[PDB]
This record gives sequence, structure tokens and C-alpha cells, in this order.
Amino acid sequence: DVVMTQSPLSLPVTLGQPASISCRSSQSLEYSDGNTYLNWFQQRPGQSPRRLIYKVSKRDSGVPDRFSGSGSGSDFTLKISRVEAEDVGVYYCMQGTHWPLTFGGGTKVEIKRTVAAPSVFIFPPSDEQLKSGTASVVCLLNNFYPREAKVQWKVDNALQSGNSQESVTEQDSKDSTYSLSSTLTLSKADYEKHKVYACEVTHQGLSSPVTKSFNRGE
Amino acid sequence: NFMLTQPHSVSESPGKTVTISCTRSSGSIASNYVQWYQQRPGSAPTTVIYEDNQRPSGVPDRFSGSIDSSSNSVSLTISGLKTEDEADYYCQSYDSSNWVFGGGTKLTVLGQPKAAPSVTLFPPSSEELQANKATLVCLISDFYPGAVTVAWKADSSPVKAGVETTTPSKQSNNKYAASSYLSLTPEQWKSHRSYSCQVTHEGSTVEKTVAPT
Amino acid sequence: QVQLQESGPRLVKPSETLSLTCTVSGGSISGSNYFWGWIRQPPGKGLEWIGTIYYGGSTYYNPSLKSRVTISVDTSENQFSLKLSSVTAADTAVYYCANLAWLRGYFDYWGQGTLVTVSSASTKGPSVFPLAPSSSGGTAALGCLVKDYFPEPVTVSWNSGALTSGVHTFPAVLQSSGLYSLSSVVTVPSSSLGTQTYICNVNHKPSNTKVDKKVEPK
Amino acid sequence: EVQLVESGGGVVQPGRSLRLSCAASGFTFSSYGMHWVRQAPGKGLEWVAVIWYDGSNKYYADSVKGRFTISRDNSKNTLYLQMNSLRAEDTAVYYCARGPLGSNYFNYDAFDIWGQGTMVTVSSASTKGPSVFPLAPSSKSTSGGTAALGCLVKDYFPEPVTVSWNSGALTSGVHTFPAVLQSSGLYSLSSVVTVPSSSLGTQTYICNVNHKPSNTKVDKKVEPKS
Amino acid sequence: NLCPFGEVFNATRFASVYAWNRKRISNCVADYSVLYNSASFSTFKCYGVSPTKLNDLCFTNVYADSFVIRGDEVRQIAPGQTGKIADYNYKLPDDFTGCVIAWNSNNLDSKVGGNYNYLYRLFRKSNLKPFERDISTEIYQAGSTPCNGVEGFNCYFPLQSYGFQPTNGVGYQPYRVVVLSFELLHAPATVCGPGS
Ligand SMILES: *[C@@H]1O[C@H](CO)[C@@H](O)[C@H](O)[C@H]1NC(C)=O
Repeated sequence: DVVMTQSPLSLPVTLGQPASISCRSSQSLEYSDGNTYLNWFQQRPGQSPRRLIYKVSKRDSGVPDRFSGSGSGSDFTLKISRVEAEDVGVYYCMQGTHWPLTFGGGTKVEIKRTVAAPSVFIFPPSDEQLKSGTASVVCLLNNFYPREAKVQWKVDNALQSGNSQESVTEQDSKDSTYSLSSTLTLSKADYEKHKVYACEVTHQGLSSPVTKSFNRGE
Repeated sequence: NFMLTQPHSVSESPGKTVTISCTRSSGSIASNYVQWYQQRPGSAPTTVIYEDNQRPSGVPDRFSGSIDSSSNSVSLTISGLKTEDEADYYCQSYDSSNWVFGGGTKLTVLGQPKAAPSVTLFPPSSEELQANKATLVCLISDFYPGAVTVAWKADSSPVKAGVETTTPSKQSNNKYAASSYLSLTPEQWKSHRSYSCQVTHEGSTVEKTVAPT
Repeated sequence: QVQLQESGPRLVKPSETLSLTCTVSGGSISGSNYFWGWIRQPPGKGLEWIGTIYYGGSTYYNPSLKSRVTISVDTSENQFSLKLSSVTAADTAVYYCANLAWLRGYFDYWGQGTLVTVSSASTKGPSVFPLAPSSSGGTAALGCLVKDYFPEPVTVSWNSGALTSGVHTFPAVLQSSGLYSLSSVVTVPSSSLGTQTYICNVNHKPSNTKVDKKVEPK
Repeated sequence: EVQLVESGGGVVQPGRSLRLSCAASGFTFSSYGMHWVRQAPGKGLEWVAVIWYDGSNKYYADSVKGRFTISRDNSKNTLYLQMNSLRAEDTAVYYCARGPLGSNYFNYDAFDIWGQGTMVTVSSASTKGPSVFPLAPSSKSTSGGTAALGCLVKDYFPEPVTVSWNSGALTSGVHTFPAVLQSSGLYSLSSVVTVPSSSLGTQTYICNVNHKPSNTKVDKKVEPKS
Repeated sequence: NLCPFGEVFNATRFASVYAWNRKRISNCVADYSVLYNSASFSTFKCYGVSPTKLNDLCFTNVYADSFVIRGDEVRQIAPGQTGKIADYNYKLPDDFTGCVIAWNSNNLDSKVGGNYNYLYRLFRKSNLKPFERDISTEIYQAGSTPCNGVEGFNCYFPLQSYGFQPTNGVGYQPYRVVVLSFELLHAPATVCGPGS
């Protein structure tokens, strides 16, 4: 198919400062009538997409004129001149004449923030859960501005793999931060076979990996 | 330039279906439109199909047209054959700055069983020879499908000059008959070992031979 | 609703110039954008395009006749013409004029056709020859040859009326010598050939020629 | 106002069929082409099908070609998507977007208007209500002048689950994490909230979980550990 | 004001079939008779319309597509056809209404030595939809082995060139082709003929 390659998905921007996304096609996009039928869509959180630009550089009705399309051939560019906070979300490009009609993978646009280290908390399994025969240990990273973090579970100092699920929130309207929950599940039997449970957190905000831990029965 | 080629004749019974082929000699018959005319004896030809697949106002839908670029031919087809359709049919096209007609084809709606032709070759008579002329006469008789072609040969070498031939006419039999002459100088008449009259009818060729001796 | 009518002399001497005209009723040659053609067919033979004309100025000729054909049109009398110089026995044909609504169209409206014969022959009477009997058992075939008679009409009887069974008289042929020739045949029992006399009565009204020729075996 | 209102999505077992409807308003439906586009949870947009303004042509993405069938009803202004032999890879949100005005032979720019989507979830997991477990605040969640405290909502197959704290009264500093899909086919989630560490002895914290598909409401008090 | 057919037929440059052109013609008067009466086209058929009626007709738009193919490929432009040009370069739809016009350009598009500027697409993973245009240069994986694109190997470059020489047979000579496409939507017409 015609492959649509977008700008890096994380595109953190400062409000009031211009931003720009690159779409690049596997083949040149001009059609036989000499038009290039590349669209630009904006998808806000929890919304269906809206079209901002059609035909490379034509602005759709009701789109603020800071939005700007440009480009030709195989290289295209959506440009905002003064980012505002409404402009947050995912932006897709799209070709309209090749029959696969593929779209770009998407570029996520987040507010750029000063670096904020997470606050780590740990939760042992509830006693009710252990009746079920399973045990869930929740690690909780809170309010970090960089979304990138590494959290690892050690049980009695042994690393655990294939054992846990992480889940992050969307960027916070007020303080521009993320929070992540990592959950470790074991059988109740295996859980009672150990005493020290820790998750060790790595992140720009910490100048060395922080470890949160508890011991069973203390 | 190009030629269009059709069969000499096709024949079928009333209510049956018959197809007539038209094959371009060179270039693609599909390049430009091809037409089909019906010609009744004595009248100017009528258009039955134009633009390959179209019937003019009046022409019934028993007549259809079709292209076959795999053989570089087009075909006129009549289903529900009706005796009034017995006629001559020509295809035509236009390439370069020339319009071309096909050879024509004599459709025959059948009203009686087909009959093999009877062929008789009369040498020139001593009466005429003494008049310093010589004429060979080929009489063809008693054949139903009234289509026929005739070829003259002098020792298997085909003769072309001095040949004239009747187009077939109904006889009192209700069958058909036709006649062909090869005119000769009496010098040439004795200058070959024999002469032959070749008759072709329904894809079958009868010949008769007369020697000057 | 256009009507076409061929006009001209139906007998042309060899080596002369053949000249026809197609007077047109119901449409205007100059006001229409039709093409106007000439098509001919020698008797017993298929149609052969000669030439088309268009009043814009372009005229198309059969390349086998280009040196001999010219085609003209005068609006004052609403007709167009054919002229075929240096004519020979091979141009004997029915000549038709037809129209065409566009180059590469079909010939819609045709004239009735006019036959022109090419022959330098004044009124001449037949020279009747015998087709002596040969042959089929009990079905000898026997006949009269009727050569070289310029007027087309010629009647033929056998035994002054008492023989009609098995009798056929073929249509005339026009030789290259410009003269008609015709033949008449009867098939009779080969048993009868030694007694029953066979006399063919040949009548050619224009030249005042009556001949009765006996046909005998040899 | 132009409107495109899809419906007909939900939980379909694999191999079975489902039919989706897009009800258009505000424009002459008959004049434009139409498109079905899908978005899988967390992923980008994938084009499913196209139909021509007059219904004459239908083009498909090879992933659904042979299994999906687009169709419109110009009398009732309705686009349809017939989904058969549904696989797991077909789980997505399905949108209808307006096509070009006129023939897609000649007019190409389109997707100028989109519907709100309908959710299609292809799984073989019996509808189940969540178990709700307390995430009790400890000295390992107090940190400084704060107390993180939560609810762990696990084992509920239909996706939509809603959690409030103290019947909506507590909102400040609350995080409900996006569900994730477990090995078993069920969805696990936890909701969490920080509170002043002093309050743990005086104020009482209760999370409220609602799971409409299984008709299950569970309230769980969260208490500190002794 | 008259229509820019001359800009379409008399353009000194005509595209390659894989990169065929398309001009939209609207808001003018078209004397189609300048086309269908021309003895110089080698091929002229309308589909769904009889050429007579063109000058008495009124369309919303008219779309001239133009390219160069070789002689015996011209039988492929017409709808329902298959083969190299129909499958991979230019495909008319089955419901096509309009004319397909061709003419030999050997005097124009041939050079002593061969004119290689004209190309056609030899391989494609699936057939074009009608009026799709494909100008990719990705390397075609005819074989089971993955291709790294950079190299030929058993993988093939998709575009091959016509070797257009004057001395070629009439089958292997350049033929400029124009495809008129008549669009009648429920909007007021904008291209009419002189009689309309
Ligand atoms: C292309 O050229 C001719 C003269 O060379 C010009 O009159 C006209 O614009 C074109 N002819 C056609 C399209 O038949």
C-alpha cells in the first residue's frame, strides 16, 4: 500500500510556541489532475476525528488560521503557529486517491512541562483478595511530567517478568502530569512463599532508581 | 488500406440462427466502428447494424452485432431466421482515409433440400473455330443453394483473363443454374493440353475437363 | 428526410469520361454537415467505395482510382458530381450516391442506383453456334451459344415451342469486347438423340435477326 | 446541521455476525459517497470500506474483504456495514465518514464529517461483574502530609465501568486508570485518590463502582491497616 | 469562449501511461465535431453515447485523460479489457460512458536511438481500480525472499521503458491516447456543444 509515515508520536509543545508534524508517503502523492489529496485530521481525547486541512494546504471551515498545511511530492507538514491548549490530542494524515486509502500512524501532542519526579507508593494485597486465591500488589507512580518511566518488580530481590501490567493516565489538565499503576499478580500460595516485595522506579526526575518495598506481616 | 473478408454464402432454415463473419486483413477491426448492410436484389443496401452493436430505427432485434478481437473479426447474427431475411449482407469500416466494404455474403433461408450442382463443359465447336474464335462454356444446373463460385485452369495453372460468369438464376425446376465462359483465341485453345472448369458449392468442388484434341 | 437521385448517361464509350450527378432533395448540401459519397458495384459483385466529399473542402478518394476520379459540388443546384476519366470495360457498374452523418459513420440515405455500361458497340445481331451434345445416363445436355450482339434483348425458343421441358436460357454476359453473349441449354434423353431433331429459334428484335440453328451430335 | 449517528455495536462472539447502521441528517445523503473507518483501542485509524454516491461501487480493505459488505439505502438515508465471521483483530470503534460529493471516479477529497462511532468488541468472555478490593493506605502510601488510597476493580468482561469516590463528593486528586485486558479476557482497573494523612482517622472514604452491562453496583469502604 | 481541447490534443508534451494526466474541462463550448470528423485519429469510439449526439449535449464536466502507449496496447484502453496496461497502468470502469481517441505519434515521440522517456508499469501486487494512478518505484517482490528495496536481485524494478524507434513495427510505435469522460450530475451543465 501507500505507507503514510507521521512525525514522532510524542510531540510535546510549549503553549504559545509554534509546532509542526511531518507526514511522509511511500510514493509521491500528486494525482493525475495535478492535485494532492492529502488530509489532516485532529482527534481530541475521547472524540471522533475532525478534518483540519484538505488538499495539502486548504483549511476546512471553522478551523483557526494558525493551522497550516504545506508540502508537495512525498513530504508534507502540518504547522500550528501559536499552540493553544485546545490543540491537544492525536493528528492523523491521510491520502485520498490510492485505493488502500491508508492513514498516518498518528502524532500525539502533549503540553511540555518542567521535569517532575514521581511519588511512589506501594499497596499489599487486601485480605479479601487472598480468599480468592490470587494476590495483587499495586505500585503507584504519581504526577511525573516525563511519561517515560521504567518500573521493575523484585520479589525477595529476584526480578519478575511476564507477571505485571502497567497502565498510565492521560495528561492532566492543570499540572500536565502523568500517573502510572503497575500491578503484580501472584497465586496466594506463591505470594506467601516470599516476604519482601518491592518495585524499583527509574525516571529523569530521580537521580538514582528509587525503591518502594514492604514485608509481609510488619 | 485494408480488406474485409466474409464467407461467400451462409444458409439455414426458418427460425434457426445463422452468423456471418467479417475479418479485417490488417489493423484491429476494433479500431473504428463497423457496419452491416442488407442488400436485396435491385435495391440500394440498407443499414441493419451500425457502431457494431446498434440497430437503426426499423431494424428488428433479431439482428445483433458482436466484436471478437481475438480473431480480428466482427459478426452479424440473425436468430429467428425469417424468409424475408434472405438477402446479401455487407460489412464496412473506415481506417486511414478509406472506407472499405466486405466481399458480401449471400444468406439463404432454406425452402427446399440442398442440391449438388450439375456441371457440363462444352468445348468450342468446329463452327466457331473456323470463325477464328474459341469459347469454352460451363453450364451449372440444378443446385438449390443459389450460390456458386467458378475457377478456370489450363493444366492446373489458373486462368484469369477472359472469364465472365452469370450470377445464378432460378430455373423452371425451382432450383438454380448458372453459366461461365472462358473466351480464347484458337491459337491458345490448341496450345494447352486441357482446360478445366472448377465449380464450388456448399464447400465442395466439382471440376470437368475438355481437351483440344 | 433526405432523398438522393443519380443522374447521367447509362452508356459510355471506352476511353471516354464517365460523368454522374447526385441531385439532393430535402437537405442542403452546404447547410448540412453530412459527408457525401459515391459507391459502385459491378454486376454480380460486391460494393466498392469510390470517394466521399465534405463541403468544408476535404475530399477522400479510393486510392485505386485517385488519378481518374474527381468529385465536385455546387450549391446553386444542390447536387454533387462524379467524373471518372479514362474509362474501360471494367467500370461497368451500378453507381450509387449515399450520405454519411460523420466521417466513420454509416451510409444512411442512398440513391436508387444507375447502371452505366462501357462499350463502343453499335447495334449488332447474334452469331449463333451449336453446343453439340455431350454428358449422366439418358440425360445428355445440349444447347445454343449466342455470341456478340450489342443490344441487350434476345429471346430464345426450342423447336418453335414444342420443347420446353428441361430448357433453361441463361442471363446475358457482357464481354470485354463490349458485346453481349448468352447461351441456352436443354437436357433431353440420350436415347432420343438419334431421331428427334433439336432446333433452337433465336430472335433479336433490335438488329432484325432471326436465326434457327440445328444442334447435332458429332 | 450535518449529523451522522452510528449504532449497532457491542459484544460479539468470534465467528458471528453484526450489522451496523449510520443514520445521516442535514445533508442530501444521495449526493455523496460514504466510508466506514475503524479505530482499535489505543491504535490509529484504519479505512474499512467505501460505497459510491449511487451505490454503484464498493471497495474494501483487504483485511475485511470477503467478510464485510457495505451498502446504503438512499430512501432512508442510511449507510450499513455487514460484518461476518468476526475475528478478534476486528475489535474497534467503527465510524462513518462522509465521502466525496459525486462520483469517486472524479471527486476525491472526502472525510469532511464524521459520526460519533459505535463500539464493536469481539470476544468469547461471559459477561461478569467486578470484584472490588480495598487499596488500604499504609505508612507505605503516606509519604509526606498525604495518604494515597484506592480501589482495585478486577475481573469484569464488558468494558464500561464507572467509579466515583464518596458518591461524587470527592473529586479532587482522583485518578481512575484506564482498564487493561488481562490474560483471562477480563478487564482490571484501579481507582486511587490522595487525601490529607490527618483525615484517615476522622473522615471515611468509600469508592462506588457501577458496571451497567452486568447490572452490578458494589460500594467498598477503604480503611487503614492495623 | 471555446474549450481547450487544443491544449489537450496539441500539447507538445504528453505523459507516460503509468503517470497519465487528467485535465478537467468546464465552463466553455465544445465543438466535438473538430474531433470526430478528423481523419487523423487512428481510433475513435464513444461508449454509452453516439458521437452524433455530442454536439447536441450538455455535461457538468468533461475529463480528458492523456498518455502514450504502444500500438497493440490500444486495444486495452477500452472498458472490460485486461493485460499490462489495463491491469497496472490505466483502467477504465465497466460503466464507462465517453470516447477513447488515439493517434500514431511516431513522428513526434520517436527518436533515432529509441525514446526511453515513456515507461509502463510491469508488476503490481493487485490490479488498479478504475482511474487509479500509481507512480510508486518500490521494488516488486515477485519471490518468496524479502527484498531490502535497495537492490534488484530476484526482486524487480516496477517501471519498464518503451523502446520507441522510428523503424519499429506499427505495433511497437508510440500512440498518443486521449480519454474523454463525461460526467452528468444533478448540477447545472457547464460544457455544451454548439447545437445544444
Ligand atoms: C491540433 O492541431 C491542429 C493543427 O495542427 C489544430 O487546428 C487543433 O487545435 C488540433 N487538431 C485536432 C484536435 O484535431
